Amino acid sequence: AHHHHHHMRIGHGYDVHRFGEGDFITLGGVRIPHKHGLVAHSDGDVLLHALSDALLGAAALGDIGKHFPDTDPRFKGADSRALLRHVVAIVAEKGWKVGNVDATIVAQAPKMAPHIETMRGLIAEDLGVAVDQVNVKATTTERLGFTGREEGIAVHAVALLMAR
Amino acid sequence: HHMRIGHGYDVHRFGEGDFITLGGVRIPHKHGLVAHSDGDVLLHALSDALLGAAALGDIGKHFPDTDPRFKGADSRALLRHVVAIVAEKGWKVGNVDATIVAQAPKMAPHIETMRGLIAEDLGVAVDQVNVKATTTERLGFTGREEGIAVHAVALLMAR
Amino acid sequence: HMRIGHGYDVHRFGEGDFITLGGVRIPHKHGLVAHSDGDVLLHALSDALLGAAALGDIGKHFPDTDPRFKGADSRALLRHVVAIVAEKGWKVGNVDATIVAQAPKMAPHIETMRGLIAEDLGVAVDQVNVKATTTERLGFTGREEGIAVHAVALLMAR
Ligand SMILES: Nc1ccn([C@@H]2O[C@H](COP(=O)(O)O)[C@@H](O)[C@H]2O)c(=O)n1
Ligand SMILES: Nc1ccn([C@@H]2O[C@H](COP(=O)(O)O)[C@@H](O)[C@H]2O)c(=O)n1
Ligand SMILES: Nc1ccn([C@@H]2O[C@H](COP(=O)(O)O)[C@@H](O)[C@H]2O)c(=O)n1
Ligand SMILES: [Mg+2]
Ligand SMILES: [Mg+2]
Ligand SMILES: [Mg+2]
Repeated sequence: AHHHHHHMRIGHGYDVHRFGEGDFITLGGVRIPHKHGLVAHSDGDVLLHALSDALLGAAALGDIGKHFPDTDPRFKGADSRALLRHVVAIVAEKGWKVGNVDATIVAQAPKMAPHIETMRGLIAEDLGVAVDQVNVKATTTERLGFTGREEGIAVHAVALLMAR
Repeated sequence: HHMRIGHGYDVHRFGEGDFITLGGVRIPHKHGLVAHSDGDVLLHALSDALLGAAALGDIGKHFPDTDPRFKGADSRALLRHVVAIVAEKGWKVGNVDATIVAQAPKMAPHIETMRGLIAEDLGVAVDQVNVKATTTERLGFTGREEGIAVHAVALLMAR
Repeated sequence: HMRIGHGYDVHRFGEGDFITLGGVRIPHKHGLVAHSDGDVLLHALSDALLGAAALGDIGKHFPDTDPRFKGADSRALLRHVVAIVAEKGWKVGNVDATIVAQAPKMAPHIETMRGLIAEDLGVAVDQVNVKATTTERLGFTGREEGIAVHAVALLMAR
């Protein structure tokens, strides 16, 4: 008796990748044509990485690197949707499911708007939730800072977890 | 008892003008803020935190800068609309917390005024609203006084 | 009932041979410039707690104009924040923080930070998350001009 119930947890992820050569970027599982790619060991999906770290952070499980180190061949080159699904499983094992997530793509270019709803659908599938539990938005910094100078893209993500 | 989290981040550049508007307060200043609306970075970030928590997108979806009807819009009115459509979806405000990231002007004399206006627009008590301000120690675009940034977070509760 | 808060703090590097983060002394080619001991991480956590509780920010409670707090241990400042948040009726549910720094390497120090933070917050270690990341040499953190921290907190009614 007298156990904890209906507990909730907050997490926040902030990720950055710099532009490099390529013909597209990948955000939220969606390939977006662009004259640069993002520099990364795999697909450079800044949005899914930030969401992953928000989930792990809420669960006090560290960050992606703690669970998928580069020394581990299993996850070498892994698709970031597959990584996110593995994060969801780890967090579930610890007793937590997703209540909702909200994320902000900080990018001067390309435009994110036409891709947002597709991202929401894929993220919701990977998180095991309804689309109404997932929000993605975007903003520029009005040509200020490293995102404004088109040097890279940043994402802020927050997550609220609920006890399973 | 269900709840939702949201986060908003907004930036506006300085431009010509004699005041800025933050949290509904007009602060005399050497520059204004450039924006389609009145440029209230703080109310924009709060609006996006609320829309984000309710999975309703962002303020640019609801009040596009391609629509001249929203030119110079009072961001308090935009925020009140956000509160209304969040309520329609079944949520009210639990609490909000925001950080103004600005090298200048000093926000301190205006914080409590901002809290009262924000609480009124959100339909909550002043104790459910926190506003704070910080500098970046003259680093980065806010430190060079190129613009102002705001981070806001919101927790929604079931109506 | 629960409450959300967020803190963001930045300090610039200055001449020195260590920094203090999460209560831990980390050797470095520079120090951090600050009125206090410069612990960006504890400052951001303090502001997330105060923000959630609608108690303002840490400068309201420990003004930089007061010489008595010059060089102050940011853990002691945090312990006071925890006490006044409790007096208002709130305790910590969990916190999550991100150190944004190109250097020094934070990884060897994180578990030590979590232990000190959890003690100061009056919670278990499994209620405290700290992670570190770079901006891939972009921006003022990428140019090694300073360190930033983002922290979020969820408070629970006492
Ligand atoms: N890279 C970006 C940046 C912003 N946007 C969208 O543009 C609108 C206005 O953004 P700004 O306020 O940054 O101009 C928002 O609705 C935002 O989601 C976008 O679709 N792609
Ligand atoms: N633009 C700003 C920036 C900070 N401040 C206040 O100054 C104090 C210290 O902030 P800094 O250490 O960032 O200078 C804080 O309490 C903050 O509320 C302000 O009143 N206006
Ligand atoms: N200042 C820093 C930045 C990152 N890190 C470590 O580097 C890992 C990967 O971070 P980046 O992707 O930012 O390089 C983190 O999970 C953390 O263990 C660190 O230990 N100190
Ligand atoms: Mg990444
Ligand atoms: Mg705006
Ligand atoms: Mg500080």
